[PDB]
Amino acid sequence: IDNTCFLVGDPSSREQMYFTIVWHHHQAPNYLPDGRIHGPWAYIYVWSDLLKPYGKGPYHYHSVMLNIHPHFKATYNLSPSLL
Amino acid sequence: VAEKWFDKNVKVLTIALDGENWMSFSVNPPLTAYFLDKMIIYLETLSDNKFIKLSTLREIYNKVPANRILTNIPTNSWLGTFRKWRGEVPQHE
Amino acid sequence: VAEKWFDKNVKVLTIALDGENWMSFSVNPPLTAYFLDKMIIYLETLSDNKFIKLSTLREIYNKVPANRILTNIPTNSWLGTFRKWRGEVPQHE
Repeated sequence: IDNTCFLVGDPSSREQMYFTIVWHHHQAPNYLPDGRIHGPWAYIYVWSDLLKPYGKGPYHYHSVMLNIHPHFKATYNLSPSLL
Repeated sequence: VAEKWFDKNVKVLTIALDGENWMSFSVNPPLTAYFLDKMIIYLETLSDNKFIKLSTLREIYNKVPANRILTNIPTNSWLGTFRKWRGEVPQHE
Repeated sequence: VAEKWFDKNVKVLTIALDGENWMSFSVNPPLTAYFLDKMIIYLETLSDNKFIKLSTLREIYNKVPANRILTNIPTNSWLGTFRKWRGEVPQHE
């Protein structure tokens, strides 16, 4: 038991506030000058069993939620080094 | 998020954070995925009641022109210092 | 130690170090006590043949007066820096 309060209001009282969220997806450029990868976080956060049994990785999970909910809008920062 | 609606000065509400570190550095990361689904379900009920207008930053940029003019913003990070990258390790200098 | 005796400029030979840390932070501390015993045995042999005079610092202070005069010695430690107690930890300042 806990005080789970809720709210009541009139939607027409005011102009509804514009609401947005920024997700910052980034991994550093983790390749050596030769080309081999020393920091595998752009990859293990796409195909690990980290969010199991709900998803594979945070980067892929955020992409699947964009298909699950086609009305949820959000601003994204896919870092050029990650892309 | 809804308690901000009562305040009438709140015109544009913005949240910015790392999109992937919070789901991987928690104690039990899988539960954080369930959190996201339940959350997005909840915030979708605030837009069908017309409490909030869920949108992207580019849309807000066009819909709400910036009127007030700031003249100077001092140099700072979102941690309040630059000593995280120069000073918090003995061999930074 | 005996190699310094060939040089004619070596009038007083001084060794200064921490007494117990060299012998309690070694890989095998018990053998460091063997080292001390053997070293003291050897040093006595250099003193009976009248190569050196193993003595204390009072005796050298009274027998050998200081003839040269130094005017300045810049502030410094035996580690060459004061950053060990001010700077090598981020939380020192």
